[PDB]
Amino acid sequence: MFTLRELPFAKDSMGDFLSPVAFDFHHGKHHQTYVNNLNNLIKGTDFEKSSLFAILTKSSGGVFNNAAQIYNHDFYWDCLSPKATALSDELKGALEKDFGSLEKFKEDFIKSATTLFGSGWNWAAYNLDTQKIEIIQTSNAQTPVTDKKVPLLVVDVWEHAYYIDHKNARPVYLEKFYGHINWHFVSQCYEWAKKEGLGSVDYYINELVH
Amino acid sequence: MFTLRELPFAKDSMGDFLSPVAFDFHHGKHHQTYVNNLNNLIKGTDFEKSSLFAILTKSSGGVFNNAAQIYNHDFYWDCLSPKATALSDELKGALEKDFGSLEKFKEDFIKSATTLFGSGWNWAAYNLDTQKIEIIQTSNAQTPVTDKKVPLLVVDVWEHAYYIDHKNARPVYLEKFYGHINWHFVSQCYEWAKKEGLGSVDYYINELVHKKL
Ligand SMILES: [Fe+3]
Ligand SMILES: [Fe+3]
Repeated sequence: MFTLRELPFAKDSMGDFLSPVAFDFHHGKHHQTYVNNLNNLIKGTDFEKSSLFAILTKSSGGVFNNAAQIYNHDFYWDCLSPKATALSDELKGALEKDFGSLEKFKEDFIKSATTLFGSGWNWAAYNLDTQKIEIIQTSNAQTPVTDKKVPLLVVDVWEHAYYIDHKNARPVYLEKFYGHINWHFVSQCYEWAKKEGLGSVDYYINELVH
Repeated sequence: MFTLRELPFAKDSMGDFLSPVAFDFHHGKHHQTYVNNLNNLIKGTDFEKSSLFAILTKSSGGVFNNAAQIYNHDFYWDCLSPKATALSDELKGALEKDFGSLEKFKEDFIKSATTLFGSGWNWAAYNLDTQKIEIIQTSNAQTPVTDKKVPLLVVDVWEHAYYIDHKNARPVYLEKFYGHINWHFVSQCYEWAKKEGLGSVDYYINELVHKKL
């Protein structure tokens, strides 16, 4: 049984992007609800004492939906920062190699998050076999982790993530999101994806959050 | 070449269920956008001069997403009424038969609409082979029509359909929706589903909603 993580920044620290109320609802209610739903669903089952990483990579159905949503949001929050941070030279190099330039990566990342139809998530994930960074869009609760890929960056595109401050204007929301990307954290994720592979995710969930 | 349908009621007629602003965005922007997207996507293609029913039942990809979303919303708007209207004796009989009672149908319909995960629609559709009314949930833009079934009632559960007035409280939104069901329209759909089958859908789209001028 898990507990909702603390937001890694103050609710009023990103006024050009999300408002305190947006956070109250997204984190305080939606995220909270996924935590409570998982706890209630695993009670008396094979996962009642399993780690989130365990449940995430092994479960399915509702248990998965909730487990994954808890992970996706936790990851999403860490991808955000009040103030801009710099990219590690390795991440920068990797992005320019796999995308041509940082500007092209942005363009590709945003366009992909713009066209994702219905509820979902838009990721930048490290492929272990290809050793390349891919821009992947997943629907509803899915996450690249179940495809053996390591999340480096993600933006929530479920409408509840931006309707309060932006209504239907997802593009504006995306542009504001990009400006607040916690490159420092994206850099960490990359470095460890290369060193521990999918194991870095395990560590993240268990040693960095839950 | 399509144009956004007129809302079948006043934007301020839906009490605490849907507010005028909610309508400005849902109909005025989301629905409007699917119309504009489809028009732009078919320009210069095989579907350029096709009817919505045609495109809806034959296309796929983005063309389908937009085509279906146009239909789904059109249908959704007609399922709403400033005040709940009456059920035809046939529809009532049919619902009691396939669900036990109206109250049980409500219970089942609402529960199915409540658990549908992610974006989607919650329908009550007539099965032509079984001649039974089924409660079906579809994801994103899908609609029973592609499974040869006739929509009788639907509720939009994409979050944009209720976030403005209800935020995350889909259940409250669903309970309010139910109180505004245009049974008169649901009855029409049923009668014609039995008489013209999937053809009633064709007529609905081409003849009474998107009649070119
Ligand atoms: Fe979310
Ligand atoms: Fe809608």
